[PDB]
Amino acid sequence: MWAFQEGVCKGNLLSGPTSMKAPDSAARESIDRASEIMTGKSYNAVHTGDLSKLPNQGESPLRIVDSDLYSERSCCWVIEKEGRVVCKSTTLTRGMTSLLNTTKCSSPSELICKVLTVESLSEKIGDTSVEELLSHGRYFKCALRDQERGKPKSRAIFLSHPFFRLLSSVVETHARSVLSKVSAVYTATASAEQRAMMAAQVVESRKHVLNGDCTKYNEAIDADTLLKVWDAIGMGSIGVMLAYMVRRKCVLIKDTLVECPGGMLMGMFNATATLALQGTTDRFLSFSDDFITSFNSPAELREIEDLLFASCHNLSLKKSYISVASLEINSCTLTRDGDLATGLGCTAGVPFRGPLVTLKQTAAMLSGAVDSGVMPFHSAERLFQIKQQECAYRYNNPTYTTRNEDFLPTCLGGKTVISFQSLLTWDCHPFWYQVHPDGPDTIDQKVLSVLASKTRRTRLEALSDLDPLVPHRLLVSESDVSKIRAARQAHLKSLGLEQPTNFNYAIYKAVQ
Amino acid sequence: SQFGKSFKGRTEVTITEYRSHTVKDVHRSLLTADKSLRKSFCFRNALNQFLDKDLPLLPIRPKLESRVAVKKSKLRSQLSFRPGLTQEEAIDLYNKGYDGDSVSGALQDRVVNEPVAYSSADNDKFHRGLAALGYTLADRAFDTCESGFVRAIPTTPCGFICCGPGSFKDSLGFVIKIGEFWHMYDGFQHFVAVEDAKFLASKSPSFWLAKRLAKRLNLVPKEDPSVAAAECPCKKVWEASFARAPTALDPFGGRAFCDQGWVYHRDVGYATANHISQETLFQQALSVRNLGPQGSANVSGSIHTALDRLRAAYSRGTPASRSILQGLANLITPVGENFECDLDKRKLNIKALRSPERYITIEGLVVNLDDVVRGFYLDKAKVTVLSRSKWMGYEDLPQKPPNGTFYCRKRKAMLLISCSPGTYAKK
Amino acid sequence: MDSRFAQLTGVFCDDFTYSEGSRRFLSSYSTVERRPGVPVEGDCYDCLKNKWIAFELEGQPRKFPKATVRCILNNDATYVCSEQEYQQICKVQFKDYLEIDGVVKVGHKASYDAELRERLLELPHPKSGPKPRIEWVAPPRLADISKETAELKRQYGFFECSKFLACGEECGLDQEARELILNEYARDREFEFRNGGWIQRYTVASHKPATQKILPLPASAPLARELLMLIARSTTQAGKVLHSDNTSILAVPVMRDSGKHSKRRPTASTHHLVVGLSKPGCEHDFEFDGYRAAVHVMHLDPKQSANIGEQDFVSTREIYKLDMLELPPISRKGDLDRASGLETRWDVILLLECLDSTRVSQAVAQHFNRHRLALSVCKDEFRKGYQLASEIRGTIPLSSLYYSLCAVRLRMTVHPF
RNA sequence: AAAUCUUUCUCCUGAUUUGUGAGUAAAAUUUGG
RNA sequence: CACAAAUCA
Ligand SMILES: Nc1nc2c(ncn2[C@@H]2O[C@H](COP(=O)(O)CP(=O)(O)OP(=O)(O)O)[C@@H](O)[C@H]2O)c(=O)[nH]1
Ligand SMILES: [Mg+2]
Ligand SMILES: [Zn+2]
Ligand SMILES: [Zn+2]
Ligand SMILES: [Zn+2]
Repeated sequence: MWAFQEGVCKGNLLSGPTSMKAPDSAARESIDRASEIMTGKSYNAVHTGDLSKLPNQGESPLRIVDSDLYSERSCCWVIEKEGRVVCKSTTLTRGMTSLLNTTKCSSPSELICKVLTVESLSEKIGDTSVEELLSHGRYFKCALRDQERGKPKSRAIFLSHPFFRLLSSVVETHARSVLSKVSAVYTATASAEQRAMMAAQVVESRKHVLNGDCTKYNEAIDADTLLKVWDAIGMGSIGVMLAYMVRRKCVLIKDTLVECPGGMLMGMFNATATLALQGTTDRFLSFSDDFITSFNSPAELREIEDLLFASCHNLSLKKSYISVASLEINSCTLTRDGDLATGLGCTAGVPFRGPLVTLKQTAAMLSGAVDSGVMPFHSAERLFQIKQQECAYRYNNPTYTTRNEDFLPTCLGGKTVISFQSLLTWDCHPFWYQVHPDGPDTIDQKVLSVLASKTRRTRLEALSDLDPLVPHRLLVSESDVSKIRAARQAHLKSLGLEQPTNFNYAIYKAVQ
Repeated sequence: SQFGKSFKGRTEVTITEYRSHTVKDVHRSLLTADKSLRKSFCFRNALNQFLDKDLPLLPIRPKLESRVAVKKSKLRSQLSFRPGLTQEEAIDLYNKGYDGDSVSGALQDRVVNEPVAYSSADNDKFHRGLAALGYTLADRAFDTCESGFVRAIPTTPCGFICCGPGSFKDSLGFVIKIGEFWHMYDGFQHFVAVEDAKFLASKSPSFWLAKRLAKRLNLVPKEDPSVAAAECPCKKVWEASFARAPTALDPFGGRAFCDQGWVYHRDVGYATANHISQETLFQQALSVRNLGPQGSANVSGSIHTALDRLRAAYSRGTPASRSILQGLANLITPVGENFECDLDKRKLNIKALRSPERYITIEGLVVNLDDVVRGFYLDKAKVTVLSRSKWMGYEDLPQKPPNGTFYCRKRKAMLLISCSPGTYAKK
Repeated sequence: MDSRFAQLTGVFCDDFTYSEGSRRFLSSYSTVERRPGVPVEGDCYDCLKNKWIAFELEGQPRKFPKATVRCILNNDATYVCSEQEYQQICKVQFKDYLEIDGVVKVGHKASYDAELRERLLELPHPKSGPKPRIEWVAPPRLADISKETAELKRQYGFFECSKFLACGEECGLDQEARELILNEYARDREFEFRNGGWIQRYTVASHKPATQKILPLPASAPLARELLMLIARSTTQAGKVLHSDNTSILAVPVMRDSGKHSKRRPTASTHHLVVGLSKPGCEHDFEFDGYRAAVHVMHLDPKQSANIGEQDFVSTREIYKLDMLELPPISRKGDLDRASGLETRWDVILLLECLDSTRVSQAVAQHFNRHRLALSVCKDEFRKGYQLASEIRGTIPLSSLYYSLCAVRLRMTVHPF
């Protein structure tokens, strides 16, 4: 049915594919592709452009954003027990904390300052050394990423050592800064639609448009190219160490370590890879493996191809194409006059995930669609009505509702089929506010969150409800945390108030 | 003694690390959402509790009724400038016992963009999901000349600065930089503030004009009795009459009337209409031609690089082009920061001069300063031939085409008119 | 406010008290000493004089209010401050030379920079590689898609019956007959019976893929929503016959057979053999007590079952119809048949896209969108984007890919672009 | 036996938008027409 | 700032 759409359609209606296959196969294919590229037989991994004009940021103070070094995402923690390397998947927070415990350091900034100011690679920074940190930081753990529409074979993702993440954060932030200072049209932060609008304005002066993509982007970006860019933007020891770890990276597959000297595996250096091209020419409005350059004559197209080749941005012959009446970037297609291309486009369906989550997600999708010219409002109203009927069919059983209140949805025993326009303009019973895209969390989300949290030890003393002015980089000991908690409790008691009352900006502004 | 295990080997850790360690450890199970909600009748009991206890405690939100006529247009970005709690407000809320985390999260002035393809006559801002129906954010105005103030071209001028060339009312104030001080006048109280190392030192920060100036300058209001000014022409300037340039209110909710001088309305908090648009960007630039930095238009990337490109384009060009570039530089440069918006005093940057094309993105609008210099966006349109074959569903080329794709019969080809004067300079 | 001076400030506020016990100097870098709800205007706060104190070096001014007294640390071992008492405290407390660590730049060149650069140089480097020769030609024509479909048919062929796709239509049996047929089919296949439920037992595996062929399209899929709802229900309810308004299925867990101490209860990763009924007339017919029906099985891991169940059929159909062109009739094998084609077969195709957990149809849809938008594409390379047969394995994904290609070809045939 | 290393007892990096922030105990049939 | 949902690479 996606074939017979009059306009543009990505076929996003159904959910992304799922796969329970082990990640060994995809990781092995990626490593083999990188090694083959290193031989210079299929694609190019050697940089040739002139990055001498990039500004030098080497004089900027070394500032680390601590918030980016802690998260619940998985990471590879490496242990050397008896001469053997054991790689385990642990939350990035736990990996960072274990790293800081191994080498005595209050904060990551102190750790990096100590690392940069050692007189030898064997000098101890605690129970470790810079050489050991470099050896351990090159290890990666493979995993499978699925639910990506259009990729029947789930992609391979890689978990990196905390030290690698710590070193890469600095270079990525500075590369983004250099991109802002150098790029003709900044797009490292712009969304897909903003990039599409900027491209539609930029390519207005040329007859042809080249909607292109880069193939084997991670495998074609050698450590040499990254170090070249970093030296262009003046990274010194940090860039050298990061390039050394990248060049010596090992990926743990099943129970064996595989060397992957070529490429950079993950998109940890998307900003640097983009700068590798933006630093050599200003004819491309690109970020990562997505460019929208335009041309007038075949000679300009040949020049564009040469520029792409020289910057290790191998053109994707399978996906890249040339258009004259439209232009597509980041799956957003616009006409040459800027109007959004008619058709469904990136509109996606809402799988059944709850009596009210489904309705809320449908409302959000329909609002996003109607805001643009995807479909007229009455079509969105009809679709919302149909989705409500489907939810009534699916979730109107005794295991989901024992009520008969009239105001309830037909999918929870009621008889109310709310109009989309009525819901959007806050013209519904307060029970329906949660269903609104901008309303509060639905009962289903709260229940699911409670169930997720209710699955499992020993918790640290809480440090919530802090001063909104206290910087988060300040050091707190156990006694300091206890004193802070006692002081806050005493202040609440003196005010005769229980645990701090939650603050909602919307209600406060409304009553202001 | 968990602090001795999670952080073994250390006695002090940052607040970030400690907070990140005490986070709920959610787990992913293969069960579907429906089966999880059915399990132990968890969702059934949750719904019963919500309908018995939580539902009565839900405030009744107001209905939306304001609507305006809208027309399909290009895919634009609605720029919302929703503000956050101010520093003093955050302190007050925290000391009252409110949640620290929620207050801190709300303490952030964020700029958001929403892709919307719908434009009204006054170029307003619409709610999320209701741009098709033209549900504007603005509520119906009580007094007419307030709406005149918020409107670029007032329908009925009351002869005063808010909506016409004239003096000020009792409901209008103005903040103007005199010497090394910022004088705020309202009609009753005249205050003077100074920029003291990231703070805004003033006699009484609670003054509405003082808060507005603090927000405009990105400074924290502070109390400082030892602030005074030598010469105060605020009375004479208040009693005088000024020309009202036709422009929508800046994102801060004020309009420029003189060099480093902005008029504010007590009842109007923030601008509800897109200040910068394709048809008003150049008029806005001309209006602030010689009014110093304004800081009303966010430029993508680095402001220093944008100013360097503007200066490089400023080296050559006719006087009108130089004025337009100076106005754009004033628009993009913030107020009170270490920026040299004045292009005459700006040092020429050869590195930004050698580039073949000078593009700057103002509020998502990509302007080629090289084209502006040679009189393109104001004098003559740019035509590029897309094909020699007529396409279906495209209107004929008018005699004075605006920006867009059209069909031309005299040449028998599809043209894409760009940088048309009929779109930017719509006299 | 710079953390560099934090330690320094700690030395300043060295057990200084005022008002008979209260601490005098409160460090701005200490959380416990910090006064909540007060902005920071200096490195520390003195309650006795109610003054903010900041520390600086020679020619290194700090962003602080003028009211903050600065204890300028001269290059020499001397401390100068506006207030005599603060200068005296600086001279006293700072008895041991506290050299503030200099700010570390991003471009810091460590002592090992040359060694690491040498090590990297001695490591392998890539080779240049070839410059591709790109020829821009018109997008693939109808002949190319026809060749793709013909190649798929030749390589794999077609099945005799629709297999589980046939379950999208009524089997012509009432609830009792369906339950009896399913239970007797399970019993005949020697499925283990435990706790009133069926369990499929396996011992050894051939470790080779199952036969792949294209499923011919049934006439229609009236029970698409019902079948998907049953599949969603069967995620946890396994081993017993699950009924619906017009059809029923049976999800038999597949568990290893140890022989004595064998798995009794399915776990999170136990697979399900979903068994469904359709009209007879294929090799899978099963008869019992005069009730005859074709029994079709499908092996699904938990993720496949969840993904298939969660999909919404009616909403997707309506969204597609919003801006769809007239769908043409198609034959049993997805071929344009104006005389004897059935438009309802398109619904079946949609159902197939729902059953195909690999969703290769999404890849085909993206490539066809590019094809429709494109004006010129790389020669011999853009055409090699529909050849996704190597990305998928199984009867259902193979059929889904084949019918996606058939839909593309039909679009190029009846509604040229 | 099938969508065949599975039926054996975790999913990376970055970005745009939106909503919440001291709310605490096992296991997949119990219970969806 | 942390978590959750949608989309993009
Ligand atoms: N670490 C990740 N990087 C991603 C992810 N998605 C996209 N990317 C980045 O974008 C790059 C392109 O990936 P695509 O999503 O376009 C996958 P595609 O099959 O088109 O890549 P090729 O194998 O190069 O053809 C990829 O190499 C990464 O640098 C993701 O989930 N994780
Ligand atoms: Mg692209
Ligand atoms: Zn007026
Ligand atoms: Zn004055
Ligand atoms: Zn059969």
